[PDB]
Amino acid sequence: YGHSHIRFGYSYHVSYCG
Amino acid sequence: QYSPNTQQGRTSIVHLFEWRWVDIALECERYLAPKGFGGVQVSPPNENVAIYNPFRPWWERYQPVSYKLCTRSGNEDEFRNMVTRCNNVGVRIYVDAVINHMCGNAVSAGTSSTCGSYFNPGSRDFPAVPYSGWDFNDGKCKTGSGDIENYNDATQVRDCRLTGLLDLALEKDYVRSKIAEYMNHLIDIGVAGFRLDASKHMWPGDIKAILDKLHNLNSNWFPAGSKPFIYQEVIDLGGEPIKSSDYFGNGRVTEFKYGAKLGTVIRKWNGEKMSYLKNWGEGWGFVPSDRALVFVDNHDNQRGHGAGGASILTFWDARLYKMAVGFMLAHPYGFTRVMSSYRWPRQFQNGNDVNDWVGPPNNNGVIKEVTINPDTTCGNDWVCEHRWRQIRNMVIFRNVVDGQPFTNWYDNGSNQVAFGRGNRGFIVFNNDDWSFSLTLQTGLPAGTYCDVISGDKINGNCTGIKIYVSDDGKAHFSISNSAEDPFIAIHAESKL
Ligand SMILES: [Ca+2]
Ligand SMILES: [Cl-]
Repeated sequence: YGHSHIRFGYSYHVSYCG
Repeated sequence: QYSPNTQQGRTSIVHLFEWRWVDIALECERYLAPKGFGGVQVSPPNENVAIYNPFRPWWERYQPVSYKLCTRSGNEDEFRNMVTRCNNVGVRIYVDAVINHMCGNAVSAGTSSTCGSYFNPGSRDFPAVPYSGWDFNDGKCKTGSGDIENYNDATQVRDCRLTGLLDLALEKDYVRSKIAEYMNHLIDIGVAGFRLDASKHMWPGDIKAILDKLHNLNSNWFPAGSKPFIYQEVIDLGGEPIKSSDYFGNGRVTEFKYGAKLGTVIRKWNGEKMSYLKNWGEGWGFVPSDRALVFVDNHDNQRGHGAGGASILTFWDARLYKMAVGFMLAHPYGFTRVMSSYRWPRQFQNGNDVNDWVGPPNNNGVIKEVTINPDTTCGNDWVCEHRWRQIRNMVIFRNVVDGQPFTNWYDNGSNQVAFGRGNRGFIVFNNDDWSFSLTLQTGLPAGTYCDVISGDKINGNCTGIKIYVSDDGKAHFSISNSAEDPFIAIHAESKL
């Protein structure tokens, strides 16, 4: 949700944003 | 909750990130105890989801299945054995307590967990705890997606799903008791305290309510009436409604400003210079020293997208990293935690590492043993920054200079700075692109001091640089900007 507060690293975030 | 409960004269803990319990126990005996380390922060010891897409990521351990002490790091016997052996040699154990959430809501139901416990995120069913739908915040969370969307709403940060992780209802006595039952089980085994994971996502009152259920520490290793050391993970760089001071009543807080600012200063980004570190501490707008858990990097932000972003120094920047850790360990502010990491195939595309999910070194998902090389470094892709001579000796430096005031500061108005710790230690830094050749007041007794950064004191002689302090306390320091480590640290126990 956005890119402001990333947690668990980039790769986790990208799969979470999808 | 503010005292680390370490043995007298041991002033730092090390994060043995994803280490196996037996490796930690051996590490306590063979290294951490003789080298003066105060304690160890362990990866979450409770059962978590086994995630195979991607293949066993490090962050699978922040998605609890139950409170069984059963992980890729070992079973309850191995954990109990690690805690016993470490306490017996004077090194404490601090548990990463993942108490804000269970696993993600969209995780497939089944037994794909580290102890094979059944769990059904879809139905909010974790029978191994047991938890049900009554024990989660589905009702209380007011957001459209059920997840945390707006960080400027402190209620939603607390009551909604952190990146979709099922958010427990910590206002309910039943949920507080199961967590406290789990934490008290670890206290009875002998742990000295806890890192409270995602404390920003729990209400301070809920934390207090849980902590009030906790026992005193095990009286075999701790004095009667000892309380568990509590440091709460709260990411607060300012400008958000949630303030890390809101948690001061429960214990210490992680000061993420520490590593963020220190990294920018040492990278010389944004016009920052080391000479600005003269008032380091509360002066920089940090939490009170007695409330601060400090560190250069942590397990999360060392991958580049945590609190502090690209400014965080890691083992990947080994030369600059050693200087930041040395300064942290030399400066009296806060309780210092040293990071100990593992290697992973960092692969950048557009400044983003697509492999930052990779878990510890493994053989088909089984975490590799930590092997020790004859030069005391680690094999099997374990970095062991805590075993680096430059860092380990500074851990000892902090023990030697414990309680001594920050004094005798010097700077050149750029990046060549130095300071002392009472009459027990002195440290000199050269982060400018030219040589540092100067005579400085060290405040130390006259003598020949081994530089613990370039070498060691072994059999009444130094293996590295030697510093000669005169009767006036003055000593000449000569540090090339091409030096392997452009900083020198001497203390009372490095005097010949
Ligand atoms: Ca929460
Ligand atoms: Cl942390």
